[PDB]
Amino acid sequence: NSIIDLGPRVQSLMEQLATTKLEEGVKNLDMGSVYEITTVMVLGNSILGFHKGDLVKMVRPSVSARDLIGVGYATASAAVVRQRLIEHKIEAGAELIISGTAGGKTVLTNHYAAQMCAKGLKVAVVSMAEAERPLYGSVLHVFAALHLAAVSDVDVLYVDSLRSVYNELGGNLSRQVDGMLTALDQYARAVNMRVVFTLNPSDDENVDAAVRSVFKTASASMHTARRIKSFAVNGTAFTAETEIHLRADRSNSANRVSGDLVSRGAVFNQFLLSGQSAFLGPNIPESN
Amino acid sequence: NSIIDLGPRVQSLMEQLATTKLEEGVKNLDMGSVYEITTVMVLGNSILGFHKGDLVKMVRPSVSARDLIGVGYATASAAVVRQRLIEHKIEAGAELIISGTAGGKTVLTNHYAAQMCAKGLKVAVVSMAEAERPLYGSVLHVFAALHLAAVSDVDVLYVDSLRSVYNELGGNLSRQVDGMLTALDQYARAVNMRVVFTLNPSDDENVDAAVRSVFKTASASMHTARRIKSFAVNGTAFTAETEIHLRADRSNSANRVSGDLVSRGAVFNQFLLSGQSAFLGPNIPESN
Amino acid sequence: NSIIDLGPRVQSLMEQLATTKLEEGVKNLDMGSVYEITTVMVLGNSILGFHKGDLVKMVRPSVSARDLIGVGYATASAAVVRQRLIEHKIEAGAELIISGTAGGKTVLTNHYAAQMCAKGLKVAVVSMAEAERPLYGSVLHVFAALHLAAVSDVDVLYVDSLRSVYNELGGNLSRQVDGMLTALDQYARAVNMRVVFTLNPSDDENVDAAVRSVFKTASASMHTARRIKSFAVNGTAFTAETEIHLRADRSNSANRVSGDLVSRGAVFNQFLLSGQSAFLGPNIPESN
Amino acid sequence: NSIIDLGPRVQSLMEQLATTKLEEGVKNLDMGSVYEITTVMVLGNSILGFHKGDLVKMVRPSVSARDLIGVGYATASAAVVRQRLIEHKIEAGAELIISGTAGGKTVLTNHYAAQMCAKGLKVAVVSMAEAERPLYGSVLHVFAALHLAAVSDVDVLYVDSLRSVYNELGGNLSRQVDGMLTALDQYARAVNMRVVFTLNPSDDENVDAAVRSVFKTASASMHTARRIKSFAVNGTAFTAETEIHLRADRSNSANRVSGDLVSRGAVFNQFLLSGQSAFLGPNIPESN
Amino acid sequence: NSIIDLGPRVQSLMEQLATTKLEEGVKNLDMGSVYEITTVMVLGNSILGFHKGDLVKMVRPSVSARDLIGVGYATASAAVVRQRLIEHKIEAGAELIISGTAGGKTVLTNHYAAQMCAKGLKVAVVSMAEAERPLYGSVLHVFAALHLAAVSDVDVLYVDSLRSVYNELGGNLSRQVDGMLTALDQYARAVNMRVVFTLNPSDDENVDAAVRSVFKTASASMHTARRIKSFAVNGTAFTAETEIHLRADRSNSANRVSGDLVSRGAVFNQFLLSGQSAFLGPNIPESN
Amino acid sequence: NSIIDLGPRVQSLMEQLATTKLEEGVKNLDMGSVYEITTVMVLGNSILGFHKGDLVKMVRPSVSARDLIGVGYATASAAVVRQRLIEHKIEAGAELIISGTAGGKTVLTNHYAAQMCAKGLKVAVVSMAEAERPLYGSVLHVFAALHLAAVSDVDVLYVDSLRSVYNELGGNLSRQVDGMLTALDQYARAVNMRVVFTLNPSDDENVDAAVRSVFKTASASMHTARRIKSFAVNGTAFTAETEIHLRADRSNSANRVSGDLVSRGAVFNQFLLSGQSAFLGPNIPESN
Repeated sequence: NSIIDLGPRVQSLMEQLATTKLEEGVKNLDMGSVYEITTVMVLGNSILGFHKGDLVKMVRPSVSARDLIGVGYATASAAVVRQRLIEHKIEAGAELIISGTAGGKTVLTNHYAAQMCAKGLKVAVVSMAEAERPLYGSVLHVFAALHLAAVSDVDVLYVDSLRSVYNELGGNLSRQVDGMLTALDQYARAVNMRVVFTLNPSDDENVDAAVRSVFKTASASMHTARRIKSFAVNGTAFTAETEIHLRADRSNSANRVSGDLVSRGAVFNQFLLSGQSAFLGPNIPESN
Repeated sequence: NSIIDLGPRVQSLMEQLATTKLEEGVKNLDMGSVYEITTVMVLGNSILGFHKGDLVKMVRPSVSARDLIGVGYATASAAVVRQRLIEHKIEAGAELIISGTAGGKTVLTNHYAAQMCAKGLKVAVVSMAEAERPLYGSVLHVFAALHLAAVSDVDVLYVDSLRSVYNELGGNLSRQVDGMLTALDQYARAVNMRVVFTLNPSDDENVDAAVRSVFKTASASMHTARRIKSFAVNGTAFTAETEIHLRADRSNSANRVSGDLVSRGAVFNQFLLSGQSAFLGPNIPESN
Repeated sequence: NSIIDLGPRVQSLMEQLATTKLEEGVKNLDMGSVYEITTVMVLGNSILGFHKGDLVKMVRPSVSARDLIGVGYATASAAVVRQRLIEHKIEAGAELIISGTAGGKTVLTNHYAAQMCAKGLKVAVVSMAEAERPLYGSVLHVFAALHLAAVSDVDVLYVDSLRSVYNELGGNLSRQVDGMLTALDQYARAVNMRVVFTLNPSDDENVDAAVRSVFKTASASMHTARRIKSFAVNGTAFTAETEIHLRADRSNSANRVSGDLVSRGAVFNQFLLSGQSAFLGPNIPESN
Repeated sequence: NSIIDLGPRVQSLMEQLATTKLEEGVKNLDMGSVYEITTVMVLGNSILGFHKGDLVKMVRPSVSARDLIGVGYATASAAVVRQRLIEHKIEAGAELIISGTAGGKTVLTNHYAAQMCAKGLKVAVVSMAEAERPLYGSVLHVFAALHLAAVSDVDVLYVDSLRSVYNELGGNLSRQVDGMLTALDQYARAVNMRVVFTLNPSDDENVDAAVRSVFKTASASMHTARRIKSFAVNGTAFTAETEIHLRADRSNSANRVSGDLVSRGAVFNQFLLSGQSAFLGPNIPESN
Repeated sequence: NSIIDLGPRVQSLMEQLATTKLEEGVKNLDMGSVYEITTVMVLGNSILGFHKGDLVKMVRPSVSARDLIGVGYATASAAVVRQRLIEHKIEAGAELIISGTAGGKTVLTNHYAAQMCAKGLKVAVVSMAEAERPLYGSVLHVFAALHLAAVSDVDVLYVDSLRSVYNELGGNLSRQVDGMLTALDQYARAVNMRVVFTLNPSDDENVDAAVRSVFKTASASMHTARRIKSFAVNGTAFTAETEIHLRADRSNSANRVSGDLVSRGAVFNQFLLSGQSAFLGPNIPESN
Repeated sequence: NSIIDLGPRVQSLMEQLATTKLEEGVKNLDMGSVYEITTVMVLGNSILGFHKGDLVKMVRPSVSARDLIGVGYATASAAVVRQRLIEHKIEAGAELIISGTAGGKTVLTNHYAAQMCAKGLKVAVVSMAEAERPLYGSVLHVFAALHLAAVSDVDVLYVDSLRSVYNELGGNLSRQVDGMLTALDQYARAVNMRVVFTLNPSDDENVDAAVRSVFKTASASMHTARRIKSFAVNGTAFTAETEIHLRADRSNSANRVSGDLVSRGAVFNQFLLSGQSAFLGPNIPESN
């Protein structure tokens, strides 16, 4: 039992979405058949629906997706059960590991992932919107990874990081940030998955002021809000002081955490050779 | 007799509006046949009309809906009578429960709803634009809920909250806020319903300064304006000092309030499998 | 002899303009046959012409209506005579009743209207852009009301208020405000009607500074400029100190005013049931 | 011999431009046959050409009119001679009568016009962008008046005022103002006409600071720049201290000026009754 | 031997570009056959190519011209030789005569032009973006003049001024200014011409601060950068202190300069009479 | 063995991309057959794919390229080996030579290139976004040069400079800068090439503050980050103090560096003569 990296699976899915008319849909996919989940997300004014491993199709409704459905949700029939989450008494929902100038956001994610993997849980980690990682970390990349994990036999998913999503919703210039964090927790509950998100507002002017106000938001919207107060590396080993919030505890708690340093094109080429290249027409490409 | 939650009914209606050409209309609906009401709202420059349980259709007039009709209204023939509102001497119109840093906006809404339900009134509550709630809380979601309650046997409707509507009209950067609050009260009178709205400008920079100026606006535009001055939780029990305005009293009144803590996908999947996906054409999707 | 309320007549006209292609025009109307007046207004870059009770049609000229015609005017053939205005020696033109923090804008309008009605004049009052009033108060709603009164046997028209028109032209962030106030006075003279407009820049940051600069503008552009300096309610009775300007008096005059408190869907449903719904095509809906 | 008012002639020409496809052109006009002049102006990215009394046609070039031709010019073949300007030794070119808080811009224009009319010159005056005047005063209205006077037997033209043109080019928030003032002087020379323009930046925040910088600009770009320093009315009579610049005098001169107070729909209706109403198509209406 | 003025030749070329579909091209031109040069410039996202006297055609590539080609260049086959530039040892490249509050930009240009004309060089001068001059001075007007001189027997070209080009690239609110100045020098070298440009940031808020930073930019990008430090007129005669930079001299040098005051529609009418007027279609007119 | 300049090869490729419909693609190219690499980049919402010497084709996906793929990557099958990089123990990846007010960015690039060329490596240098250089330096020009070097027998590529790319992503007004620097390093690793980038934020207001924050970013995202602290020229010879970062060294190191001063249209004309000119249609030209 080891941690599965969804990054390449998300990358190759983005390669397939770039080569076809999404209104017609991308059929004969193999995203996962373990759970019968349907992810519905907003891409600007368009809706992009991920059918449970069958298909991914886009719709352009007469009215904006922002008014109609907001951010995005997950629907499942008949049901979704994560037997191992019950076994290990791990509640479904979203967690936010947030750090400022102290850093150690990625280190702690790797620590908690390997720890969860050791306990017998099926752990998945997606790398995005950070240095040395190929995924740009867009809202589409988060929902693609979320769906890929949801429909598959994944119990705990680690999304590192939401840096691009935060910037995309103009978090560096917030209602939109709240709606996103609520939707991500709502999603994790509906899919009955434990999703652990990470964020460092390093693109923001006042990094630490953004950390406290985002942590206060995360505390209300998400199941767990974890703030890295301090972080120090000692060769292989690390140690970090953490502030943790669990809804609905009106009391916050300090939580020390230490351990060892745990470390983590065929589709497009095929298109280029065959002219199958205007599949948008009069509608401008949408972006969330 | 218990409180009915309109949230899922609004959610499934949004699912049907996202899957069809609204110019043609969404027919064979079952919104309600108790009252013969027609809701007419603005979505950008478009008009979205809710026929009384028959149908929901959109029009794209030659001139903007903003100039033509402004926000939105309700028309009814022949008449609308809420016998229980006369019985319990409850005047039709809109109420605004507004709070700042003190909070307790949701708690008081739940308190007043259960209290109204106990008196024998048909109470409906719609959850939106807040943490742990699926509805994003758009203007469309407010008018959808308003119509669903209007055409049904609902005497008192609780809309918690207008946080997204407030942000949508740029209340965080107001004439547009005034027009909305007036239209909502005008609607509640035309439909002969008691609609109780809630707001907390928590996305605003100066929260308490926004509370006083919105409360002053609400006092003129709506039947009742309720400002939560203070709020404290004592285990199960709560207590709050409230400032209340009733038009046209040139005198405001303090009003103490205490009690116990009262607590509150098939359509889209069917579309994804069948290519029925450009139903907008040359006109850009509208948003209010 | 009593005051006629044009509000519902304007509302039902807006209902007819929302349901048809205005390029083709709205025929078989009954706006009024007393005077042969034609109202020509600008809606963005489009021109909306009101024929004298026959018809209302829109044109989309090759060049902007803003360059071509500016705001709006009235043309009449052969002539327009208001016999009662001569009888009571009331000059045709526009008047602006403006107030700040003192208020009493609506009270004085009701006072002057009932007073004019008592003298034997045919008085019409249109309610817009204010609390408890259905009309949103757009530029289209002002010109609709102006034309409806113009073609009918109306001698004095009271437009309360221009709050939305002021905001529409960005008066809260002015050349556009000047052009509007001049056009409204020019209109009232061309139609040979006494139109009394009201304004309170309550949406403006510095309300009283806006009052003095708008009153100075009104003094030059309009026949009468009335500034409510003070206002106090004494049960039924009211009293207000007023500053009045008449062009071209280089001297202003104080004017005390006291008295008693005087108080003031079938078309759309028919459309919804019959698919007659894209009547704009490639041209975006215009807004002034 | 009296002063001719071009205002109504400009108004009725705007009525004809609003009712036809300008790409096809407005033929069988009678603007004037005295001189063989062609006015070429910019309306956004479009070019609107006035043939010498024959015709007015619009072109939509592949590239913007702003890059291609800038503001506007006049071309004439074979030649244009104003015999009376030689007789009375009046140089062709543009003059700018500018005033601030002192006012008396209109009074002096009326004084100089009647004075020029007395000397035997053919004087024309166009009223625009000011109170009690129907013309909105757009760039199109200036060039329409300029052409109508140019092709006719007019020696001196008074354009009161350029207030709207100044606001249109964003003079109240300048290169665009310079280009306009240079083009207007260049035009008057090419047409061999004496055009006297007037301006009061009363819509500007700091009125007097705008007066000095616009007067400094006018001094370089135009033949004569006249700044009204002071102005006072004494019943019928007036007196004003004036600063005058003539290029290329490196010395300015004071110039006292006193005297008496000198004072100054069928086409559209025909269209409304006959559906001749989309004549723009895919190109958005242009505005300068 | 005298100085040739390209202004009218540029003006009549702009008249031909405004009357045809540039995608088809403007054929049978007589721009010059002395040198086989092709000017390629950017007009927004479009590319406007000037073939060497044959033709001027525009292309609308799938991707923006800004990404593809940046500003503009010149290509020549087989070769371009200016025998007189070798004779008089004048290096090919661009020169920038820049002045602030001191002025004398035009005077020095006229002085250096007549001086170059006296030495036996073929001198051309184009007048633009300044008072008493018909050309508006756009980027298109600069490249039109550059090409007309390039293909003709011109050794030294004087472009007075780049005031409009500077404003066009938002120099008054810079990377875009740098790219333009580099492209103009690159052009002059490729065409083997001596082009002398002039600029006065008189539309800028802080004129002299803009002079020093533009002179520092010009020093790196162009062959010669000439800053007019002081300037004084003494009747006919003038004198000016100048700072001069030649790349790559670390050291700047002062350079005194004195002397005498040297002083400097058929196509469109033909179109108006013949309907040949939509030649753009769905693509919006481009502007640089 | 000498340094190859890719500038003209990039220039002639841009000439071919400007003359055809990129949706159809540009076939029969000879970019390089040494390595089987495919470059995939984003141009606004469009994707521009460079097949390994065969072809360059553009796609316009239903959803934005920014959400789908972010910046750009390289895919290669079966494999890419740079035997000389192993021989000389030079790791594949991106390097950033950054300087502020000290300069000497170009001098050091020329020094390191000639040094690498002496060691036996195949060195390529592309000149862009700087004075005396024809390439404007856009994102397209960087990826064009990157691909041309990648598919060819190039071991070390010097891109001088990223000044335009930095401005293009709004670095002078950052998440977008981070994503670009990460993608460029990711690219260099995937292609197994040593790419050395250069930057001087000379268009930025505070040049040196931008240098420290970009160097801190480069330190995390790229293999090597080189900051020029000081630089002085002594005739032929130069000397510079440098701060160098190698990931993942938590210690920075000073590094002195001295040496001698080392110094560095047919396709378009063919198009102009033959009308092959609307190849975009309804989709607006994209720009990154």
